[PDB]
Amino acid sequence: ATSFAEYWALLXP
Amino acid sequence: QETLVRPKPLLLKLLKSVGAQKDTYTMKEVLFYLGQYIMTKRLYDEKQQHIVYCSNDLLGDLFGVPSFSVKEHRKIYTMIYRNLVVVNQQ
Repeated sequence: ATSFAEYWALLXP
Repeated sequence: QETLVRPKPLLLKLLKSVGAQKDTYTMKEVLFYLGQYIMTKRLYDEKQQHIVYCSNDLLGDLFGVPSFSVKEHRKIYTMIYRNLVVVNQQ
């Protein structure tokens, strides 16, 4: 695998 | 996350360092720019990409930790909010 971008998007956009 | 927000100087310059203009952002915008900062500075681990390194980066001074995981959502929001001022407005 999961990109950092994808992890970060899950925080809330 | 429409929380109207004005970063403290150190977060603010952190955001401006990757091109943010204003003194006054929604929480959404802050999150967009913060994720960008982390990618632009190459702070994320290459293999375990939820890991972020903060040592001898500005980000370490704001957050007061040498590393963290993006999966720690509450901790992340805590470390953000306390570099942040919530306006009396929408």
